[PDB]
Amino acid sequence: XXXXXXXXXXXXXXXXXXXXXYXXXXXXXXXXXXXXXXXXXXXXXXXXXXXXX
Amino acid sequence: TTALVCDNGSGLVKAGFAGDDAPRAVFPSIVGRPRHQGVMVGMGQKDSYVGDEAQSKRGILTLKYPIEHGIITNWDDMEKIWHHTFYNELRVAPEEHPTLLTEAPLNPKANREKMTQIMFETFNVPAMYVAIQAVLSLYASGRTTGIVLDSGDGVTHNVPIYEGYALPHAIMRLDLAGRDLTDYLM
Ligand SMILES: Nc1ncnc2c1ncn2[C@@H]1O[C@H](COP(=O)(O)OP(=O)(O)O)[C@@H](O)[C@H]1O
Repeated sequence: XXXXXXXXXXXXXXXXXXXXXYXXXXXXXXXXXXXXXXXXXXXXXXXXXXXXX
Repeated sequence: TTALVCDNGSGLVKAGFAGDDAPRAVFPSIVGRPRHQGVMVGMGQKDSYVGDEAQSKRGILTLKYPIEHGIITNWDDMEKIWHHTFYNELRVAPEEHPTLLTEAPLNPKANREKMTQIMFETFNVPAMYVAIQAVLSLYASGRTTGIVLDSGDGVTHNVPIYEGYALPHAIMRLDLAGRDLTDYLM
């Protein structure tokens, strides 16, 4: 007859229960701006190279 | 005082006072350094390693080999080796003895000049000499004439020596030593 607390809480719950949306939103969006450095791990690489040849 | 001799015939390196029957101990002249990020923070980082210490430690170390073809490749590395050998094995100070040096014959002056320069300056040492292998080989073998073949770690030799004299024209010198053979082995 209505739109109610009962239904709104249903929607709320389902929202809370839906893992796919929130996890995808955080992980996939945050996955893209991942990386910028002249790695010191690569500093190791360079140093080794210096020692290499 | 007393008199001390370094062997720098390549391979493990031999050092001992006059009149001992055999050198106190002997070291490969490997030199080696780290290969990987040092990730035990507890560890002290030492950046260069030599001798049986390295021979144990080898795996993450990687080797440099400071003598090619009997020619000593990189001086400061040698200096590291040399310093270590004195202090760690020998417990000896450069003043303490004359010191005697052991040379491939017929090879570039530079080894002479820098070796002496360093060891008189960097070490300060009463008396210095550099001597050609075959002479020692005769003295030990005790026949005043001869011809010697000794193909060590390093460059491989023919010298006839007659009693009391050199025939430097006679002499043949070859880079065929066992290391390169071994690399053929693979
Ligand atoms: N048990 C062994 N059998 C055969 N060859 C060896 C043995 N131990 C060491 N060698 C080889 O002998 C050499 C040791 O160096 P060395 O003969 O002192 O050279 P150098 O004449 O430059 O001093 C190296 O070529 C080493 O591989």
